[PDB]
Amino acid sequence: PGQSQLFADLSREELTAVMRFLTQRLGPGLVDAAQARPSDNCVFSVELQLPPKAAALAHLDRGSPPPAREALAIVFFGRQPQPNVSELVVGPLPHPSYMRDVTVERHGGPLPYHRRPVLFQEYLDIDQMIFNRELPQASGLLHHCCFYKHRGRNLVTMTTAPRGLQSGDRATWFGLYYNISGAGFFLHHVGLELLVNHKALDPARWTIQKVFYQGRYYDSLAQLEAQFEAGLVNVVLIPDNGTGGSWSLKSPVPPGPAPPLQFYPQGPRFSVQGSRVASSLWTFSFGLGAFSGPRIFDVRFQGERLVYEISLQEALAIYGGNSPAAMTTRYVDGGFGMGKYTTPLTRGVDCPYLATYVDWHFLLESQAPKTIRDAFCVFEQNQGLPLRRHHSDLYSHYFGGLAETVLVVRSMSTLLNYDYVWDTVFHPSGAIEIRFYATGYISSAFLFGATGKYGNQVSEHTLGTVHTHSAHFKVDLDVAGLENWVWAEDMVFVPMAVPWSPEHQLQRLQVTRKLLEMEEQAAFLVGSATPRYLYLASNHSNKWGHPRGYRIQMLSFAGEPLPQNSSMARGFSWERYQLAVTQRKEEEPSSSSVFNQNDPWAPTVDFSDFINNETIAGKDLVAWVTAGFLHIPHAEDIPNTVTVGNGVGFFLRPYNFFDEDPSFYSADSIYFRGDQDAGACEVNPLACLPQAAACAPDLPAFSHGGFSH
Amino acid sequence: SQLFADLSREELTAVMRFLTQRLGPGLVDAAQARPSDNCVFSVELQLPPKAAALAHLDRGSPPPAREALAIVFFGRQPQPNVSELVVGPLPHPSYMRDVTVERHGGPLPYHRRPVLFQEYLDIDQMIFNRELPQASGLLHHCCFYKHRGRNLVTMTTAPRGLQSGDRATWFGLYYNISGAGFFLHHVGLELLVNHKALDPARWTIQKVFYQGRYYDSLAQLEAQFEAGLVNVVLIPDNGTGGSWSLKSPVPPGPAPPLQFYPQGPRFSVQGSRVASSLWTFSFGLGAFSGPRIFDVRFQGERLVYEISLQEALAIYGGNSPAAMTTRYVDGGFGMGKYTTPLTRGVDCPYLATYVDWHFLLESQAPKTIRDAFCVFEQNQGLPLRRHHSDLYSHYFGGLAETVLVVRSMSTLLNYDYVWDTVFHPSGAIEIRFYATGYISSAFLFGATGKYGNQVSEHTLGTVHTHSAHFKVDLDVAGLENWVWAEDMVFVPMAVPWSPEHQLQRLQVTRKLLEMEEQAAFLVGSATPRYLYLASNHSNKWGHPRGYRIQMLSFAGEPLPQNSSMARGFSWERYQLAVTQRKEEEPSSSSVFNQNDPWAPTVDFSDFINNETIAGKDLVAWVTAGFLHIPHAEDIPNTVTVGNGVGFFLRPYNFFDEDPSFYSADSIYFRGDQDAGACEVNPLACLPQAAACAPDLPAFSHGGFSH
Ligand SMILES: *[C@@H]1O[C@H](CO)[C@@H](O[C@@H]2O[C@H](CO)[C@@H](O[C@@H]3O[C@H](CO)[C@@H](O)[C@H](O)[C@@H]3O)[C@H](O)[C@H]2NC(C)=O)[C@H](O)[C@H]1NC(C)=O
Ligand SMILES: *[C@@H]1O[C@H](CO)[C@@H](O[C@@H]2O[C@H](CO)[C@@H](O[C@H]3O[C@H](CO)[C@@H](O)[C@H](O)[C@@H]3O)[C@H](O)[C@H]2NC(C)=O)[C@H](O)[C@H]1NC(C)=O
Ligand SMILES: CC(C)Nc1cc(=O)n(-c2ccccc2)nc1-c1nc[nH]n1
Ligand SMILES: CC(C)Nc1cc(=O)n(-c2ccccc2)nc1-c1nc[nH]n1
Ligand SMILES: *[C@@H]1O[C@H](CO)[C@@H](O)[C@H](O)[C@H]1NC(C)=O
Ligand SMILES: *[C@@H]1O[C@H](CO)[C@@H](O)[C@H](O)[C@H]1NC(C)=O
Ligand SMILES: *[C@@H]1O[C@H](CO)[C@@H](O)[C@H](O)[C@H]1NC(C)=O
Ligand SMILES: *[C@@H]1O[C@H](CO)[C@@H](O)[C@H](O)[C@H]1NC(C)=O
Ligand SMILES: *[C@@H]1O[C@H](CO)[C@@H](O)[C@H](O)[C@H]1NC(C)=O
Ligand SMILES: *[C@H]1O[C@H](CO)[C@@H](O)[C@H](O)[C@H]1NC(C)=O
Ligand SMILES: OC[C@H]1O[C@H](O)[C@@H](O)[C@@H](O)[C@@H]1O
Ligand SMILES: [Ca+2]
Ligand SMILES: [Ca+2]
Ligand SMILES: [Ca+2]
Ligand SMILES: [Ca+2]
Ligand SMILES: [Cu+2]
Ligand SMILES: [Cu+2]
Repeated sequence: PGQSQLFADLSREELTAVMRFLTQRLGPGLVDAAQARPSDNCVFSVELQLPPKAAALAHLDRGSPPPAREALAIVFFGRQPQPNVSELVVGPLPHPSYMRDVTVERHGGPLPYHRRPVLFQEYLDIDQMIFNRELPQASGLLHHCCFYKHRGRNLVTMTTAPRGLQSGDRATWFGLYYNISGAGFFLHHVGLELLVNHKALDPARWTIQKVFYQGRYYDSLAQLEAQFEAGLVNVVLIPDNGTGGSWSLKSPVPPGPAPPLQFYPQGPRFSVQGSRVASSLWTFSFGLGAFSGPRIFDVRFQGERLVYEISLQEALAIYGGNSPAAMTTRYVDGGFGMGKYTTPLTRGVDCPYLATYVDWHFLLESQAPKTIRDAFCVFEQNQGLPLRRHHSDLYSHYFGGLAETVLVVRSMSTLLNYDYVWDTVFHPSGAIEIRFYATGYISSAFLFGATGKYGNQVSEHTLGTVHTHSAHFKVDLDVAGLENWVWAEDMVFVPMAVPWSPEHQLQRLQVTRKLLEMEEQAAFLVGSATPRYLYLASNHSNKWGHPRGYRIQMLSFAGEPLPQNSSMARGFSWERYQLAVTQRKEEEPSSSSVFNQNDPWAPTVDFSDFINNETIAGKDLVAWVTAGFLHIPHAEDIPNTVTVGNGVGFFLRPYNFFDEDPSFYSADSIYFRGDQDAGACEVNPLACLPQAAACAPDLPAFSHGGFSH
Repeated sequence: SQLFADLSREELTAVMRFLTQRLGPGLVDAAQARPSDNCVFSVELQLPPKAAALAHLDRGSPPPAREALAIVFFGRQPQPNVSELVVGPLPHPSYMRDVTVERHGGPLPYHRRPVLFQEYLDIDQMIFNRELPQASGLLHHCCFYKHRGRNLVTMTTAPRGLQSGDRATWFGLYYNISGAGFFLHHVGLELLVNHKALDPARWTIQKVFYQGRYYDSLAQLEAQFEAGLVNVVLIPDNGTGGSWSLKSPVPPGPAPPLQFYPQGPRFSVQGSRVASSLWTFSFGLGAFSGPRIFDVRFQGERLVYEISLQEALAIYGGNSPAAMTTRYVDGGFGMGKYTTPLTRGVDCPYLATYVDWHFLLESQAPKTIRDAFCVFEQNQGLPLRRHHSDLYSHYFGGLAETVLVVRSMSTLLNYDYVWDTVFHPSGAIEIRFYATGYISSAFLFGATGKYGNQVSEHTLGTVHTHSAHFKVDLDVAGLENWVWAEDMVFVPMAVPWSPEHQLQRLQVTRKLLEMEEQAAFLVGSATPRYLYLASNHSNKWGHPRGYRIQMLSFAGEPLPQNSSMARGFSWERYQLAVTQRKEEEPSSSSVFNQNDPWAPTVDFSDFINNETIAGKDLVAWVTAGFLHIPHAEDIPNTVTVGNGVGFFLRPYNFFDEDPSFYSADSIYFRGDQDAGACEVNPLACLPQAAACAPDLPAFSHGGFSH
């Protein structure tokens, strides 16, 4: 009816077109982001502006004309007497002709300039101040401890956390580490940690305001030499070569027989075309925000839409430690960007070999579109489980089952050391499983002092620092329509007398159903009682009279939220909740904000604002889910944290939404009575895989979508 | 060794030969037996003692004697009992040996014995030939009564009465639906049969239930119907749509994704031993307790002596007596006994290895359940691990998780339970169970909605909980283990370099749990985030070699303690508990608890009794479950999705570095290489494609119980 693809990310043309539009009317002194100074004017990002929902649905459902495709741009305006970041909407694509400043509309005033993310340039300007005007003042020490030459670069920095202690601060603790080659630098901290202040717009004005060496705090790298020279510093010598997991990543073992391989014996059974995937049961668009990360829209099971949007909103990591970097590190990874940092998927490792892979395009900190090759994979997996089965020996004498095969969509953000895997998986039953693994390397500190309270030793000199991971997701169900209710069902035992034997007691198992009517009644804090059955449902009912529902079951071992006493906790208020449900809104598009990380004491978005007692009885509702877990690192996280058991997320499960299990109708289901031949091709499809069905494809030659330079 | 191998058909035969000659006449085949008879109910492996078995495995000592355990029904005598008799040694038994009093302290009350097949047979005779006809009038207008009730069928329930000693079972009535689930077609009528007498001929019917009303006999019921005081509605006895069928109407399409092993299978199976590059173990089936694995070693080093299923438990709500008073303890029937063939391609991957299983239960000859186990290797389409670096140095390394898997399925009335043990190459072990098959339904007579959902025409989907119990005999770096609990906390502190500013200081929190009840964790109370069994042997970085338990469970609130029945499955009240392993505490429950949980033959909470768990041979007990409120999507079956429950056993400083780092299947390259070159990267190589195909074996099926 409405056949447009209005959820798709911008093409290169589209991106270019918007850049050209902007170039022209920003004007006096627009610099390329990739070399911008603080005092420059800069285009930080250009990406899709999502359509408003009312119009989108009108188009898709009621055949109306589609809304204007627009793009949003972030502009650092540094070349003024009162710098600002600005958000600018630009359309209508593909040939734009207007531009609108929506900053004060969305934020209520101008964006203070320090909120802006640190630029690639800014990182380089810092690393010069470090390696040219600072480390030099301590070649004595460094020649001694850390194999340092002239200046040379054998070391390497890495950033942290918020940057400072107050709204307004821009001061980052940087750890120093050996530039290892072909493997992870994060394990090889050298015990040096500089607190670089960089608020000023003139990099010359940038001071170092504290030093930390191997357990001790000094006021500068001068003092540090003074003492080292004065023999007054006991210095630990940390190697820069080694062998095994803390050094390498290459398995020293030769390839053995081949892992199992999965193929689609007579062609695939889904198809991807643009941002749009379609299979016999399922239909959806998939995307990728620069900063939010992955998203799917307009999901439909057999024609019927369940969810308008499911989308990553934020990712969080909270550290402890001995040493000022980690003890103060609260990463709000959106402020770097889960899209911006998405990475190629290595065919046969990150997804099955025959997955279909799909490029992503972007214009970030640049002036022309680039592309991450193979950023998404989509594939149909045979789970090795049945979805359902029943064997009957009792009375008759039949078998009926179906092997679960499933449809997956994956992307991976790789930020610093972390490799986040994001999955969404679509089940034949009509259920949707969201999963989030964390792999890759481990951020580490130099092992020194009271360890046990702050992690485990994992390699020599190497503390695996304790941290919590948490992720937030937006789940905008539209259960059989916009207007939804949320219900809480649970159990209870009521002690009673056996009706037919009143001497005796029995414990009466009962169901309990309560209707949650206000936003607060459906806001569940971490470590609180949570209804065993929580679902959103329609006013409409199914064929047996029960409300049509989708149940949210969580899979989270959430750590313990940063205490609310912390003046920075407003910057990730969503961590306090397991689950919340809120009235959907155009002014509440996101949980978080790329600007939250560099000023969480004065948040651009405070998710707790969304919970503001309003009815959730029969409105357009959106459910916000938090998933996460505490990580105390240990030896088996070397070289990499492994995915097994680190999976975390939620199901969306149909609860009296249908009138019966859709999989009853699967083409793949199997059935035979005891009185039949089950090794008969006409009774049973599986009887005729061997002769003569399907002959295993020739494989694409391997290839890889490479690295950023 | 073939030390934990269930009994061969030849061995099983030879014990029955012995028991036969040595119990003399009369002694009847249990498939014939009446209560007053003598009877071999079951003959299965007696698992050896740990000490003597480790002796033989770790120190070339000779093997502990191989013994059977026969359960015998001694009805032909003034004082009737059940006896547990050990017989041995195998393969040619010379001795036999009553151990009943040794284990239990008395004899076994005969009313604890499982209902035989004959018993059920007889109970049906009585109902169908001498009871239902008294209401043939009502049953004609209710539900198509005929000849003589060939259109109807019964199903047992839970414990069988209201106190110790009773043997009175509520049975529902259902249409004998052809080639699909009767469980969805409760005809509205429930009978409380009393079958305690040793004379089947003395069997009363204590009570009757119809449409929300209880009578004292079928005759009193048919009376009130004839008197027009009972509104009957005619219940349809056929239909369409998987209320009535399992066969799909939609014809089969292009095939789903097939896995294969390009250069052959990478594991082997000899007898009951599975061997692979990384994992080596033995597997089997307890007739009552079900699936189990032993002597699990990772790269030669033992992690677990034994992991096994102890019990399975379903507890109901309801409008009707049969449901509202139903707590099954499915071990009472037997997960091993009721294990079913695995349908190749559906229950496991087409190219799994499927193993037969032998048993001698309620008969005098051994028989086989074909394709009862499947073992296979499975590509997860997930990386075990991976890092792609664009920062400072350009490389990629990672590895796709393939996983090794053992499975059997128990089918108990309406349920199909799936028992999965999955072996990861991180060195982790994952235990999973899945509830599928049919639900049980009650006939729907309004005032429901505290007890379930209408789920079909005339059917109530009855609320219940599921639970299962696992014994986990971790020998972390030898027998002597301790248990640690670690977790997290936030501590307000001034910021060193800026004391005016505060800061929430995140810290780990560790604690040794010396005494059994420090490590007993009840449902509803909170659990430490990290919890593992340690050796005192430390790893290279100076940390106690550990194996963490991590639980995946949504457990439903357990039957309250106040219930006189509860001691029959006291494990339900715990998520986790750790205990001194003891030869006199082999099992968490017993086959005899079902039929008398008020006088429980084994009560689990006895095992927790203020001993020390600092430095002894520990065994961990894990309870996993969920609340199940049925709904339409459970028609025809309940699906697996989201219903997995179990636990992970995870290395925690057990090794010095992740073992996967030595993987034969690992992939690595730097950007300065040609990732498409076969010898930079084994993925850029082509093994035998097309050319042509995986070669697939001819399909076949185990069959049915005949
Ligand atoms: C954040 O920074 C931007 C850019 O500096 C501010 O927007 C700019 O505002 C000036 C007037 O304040 C606009 O001037 C307009 O066009 C010409 C100059 O080109 C001028 O002579 C006219 O009087 C007219 O006002 C300028 O075009 C505009 N630039 C953009 C790109 O929108 C903005 O006001 C700052 N944000 C806040 C909240 O203060
Ligand atoms: C449960 O019932 C068991 C079988 O009825 C019973 O085992 C049998 O015990 C009797 C004596 O209690 C033994 O009979 C023996 O009696 C004469 C004495 O005049 C002996 O010289 C002979 O050895 C003769 O066989 C049976 O041998 C014995 N049978 C077996 C298979 O053990 C148990 O004792 C009863 N258990 C309890 C706890 O009461
Ligand atoms: C090539 C140059 C601009 N270096 C960097 C690139 C870069 O993407 N990051 C970065 C910053 C935050 C998260 C992930 C990566 N940091 C750095 C960085 N970090 C410390 N110094 N430089
Ligand atoms: C043909 C005869 C042997 N019938 C039965 C066999 C049987 O295995 N069961 C059974 C009882 C409980 C759990 C699983 C199966 N029940 C019955 C049974 N249940 C009610 N009537 N008969
Ligand atoms: C670190 O080493 C890599 C290759 O191993 C080299 O190409 C790169 O330029 C080095 N980077 C530094 C020292 O920042
Ligand atoms: C139910 O239907 C089957 C179909 O053959 C029949 O053989 C079986 O005996 C019937 N069961 C009963 C209890 O009548
Ligand atoms: C660990 O403690 C046990 C218990 O007595 C002892 O036998 C063993 O040798 C110990 N080993 C070490 C290294 O402490
Ligand atoms: C459980 O325990 C008490 C014991 O007094 C019993 O009377 C009742 O059924 C229950 N009540 C409470 C409050 O625990
Ligand atoms: C049980 O607890 C008591 C404390 O009264 C303690 O003294 C004793 O050692 C424990 N006894 C057992 C059963 O080991
Ligand atoms: C229930 O709610 C609204 C009014 O509050 C109504 O418009 C809607 O159509 C209703 N659905 C029903 C009665 O099924
Ligand atoms: O079967 C029982 C039988 O064997 C026993 O060993 C003997 O003691 C006999 O007295 C007896 O008749
Ligand atoms: Ca709100
Ligand atoms: Ca909604
Ligand atoms: Ca043990
Ligand atoms: Ca004990
Ligand atoms: Cu982590
Ligand atoms: Cu269930």
